[PDB]
Amino acid sequence: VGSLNCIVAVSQNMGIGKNGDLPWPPLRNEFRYFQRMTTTSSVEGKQNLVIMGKKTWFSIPEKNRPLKGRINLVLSRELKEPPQGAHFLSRSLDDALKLTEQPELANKVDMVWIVGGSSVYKEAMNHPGHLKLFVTRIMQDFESDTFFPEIDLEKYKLLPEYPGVLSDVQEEKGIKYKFEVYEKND
Ligand SMILES: NC(=O)C1=CN([C@@H]2O[C@H](COP(=O)(O)OP(=O)(O)OC[C@H]3O[C@@H](n4cnc5c(N)ncnc54)[C@H](OP(=O)(O)O)[C@@H]3O)[C@@H](O)[C@H]2O)C=CC1
Ligand SMILES: CCc1nc(N)nc(N)c1C#CCc1cc(OC)cc(-c2ccncc2)c1
Repeated sequence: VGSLNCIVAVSQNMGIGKNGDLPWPPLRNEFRYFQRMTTTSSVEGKQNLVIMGKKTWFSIPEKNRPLKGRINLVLSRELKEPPQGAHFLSRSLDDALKLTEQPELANKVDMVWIVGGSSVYKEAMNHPGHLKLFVTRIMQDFESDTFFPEIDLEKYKLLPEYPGVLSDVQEEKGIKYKFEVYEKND
């Protein structure tokens, strides 16, 4: 088990979701960025683990579940078994991380990526240890019903650059955004 990372795309009004969908129209390269960041393992024979909440899970198009090339884990207290397509389910982020140490996952998992939503993000951000936040700042306001918790700038440092990540402004569909990487080690 390697790094603990969160990854999120967030609007200017701190929005991340709207009606079980993204607040903004599809941004192809933001998507490609998400896919390549979450899928790419730094170790041969190992896959990355994606941890998501139930709503995030069901917001993903059925034909794209589970997230290809990655081990999918769903967080929920109501579900009695992993949803169709998933094989792992945990009552909390802490339980999931503890699960990553058991033999069934211990030697198969490289990086751990939290991919939403709000309360998963919260729990992760407040979790102790080396944590990295990959935050796409979408430089525009969008109507949202789900929100990204504010980053404690007394715990986190904003990195000026991160390896493999471009720090310049991106633009698709008339929408400008930027890749940021925050870090804490406690
Ligand atoms: N822009 C972005 O980077 C992303 C956007 N989104 C968007 O956000 C919306 C979904 O996010 P959101 O509304 O926050 O929903 P979530 O994905 O967080 O799902 C909420 C449910 O997940 C379970 N859950 C969540 N957090 C925890 C936790 N910490 N411990 C245990 N269980 C937990 C609970 O289920 P239960 O009731 O069973 O206990 C809860 O009811 C979608 O519209 C999606 O498109 C999502 C991720 C990323
Ligand atoms: C690309 C956004 C995104 N960007 C970033 N920087 N971090 C994130 N955590 C997410 C996210 C998310 C959650 C999410 C929502 C979603 O709504 C239809 C679709 C997918 C998805 C669809 C098809 N293949 C894979 C994933 C994923």
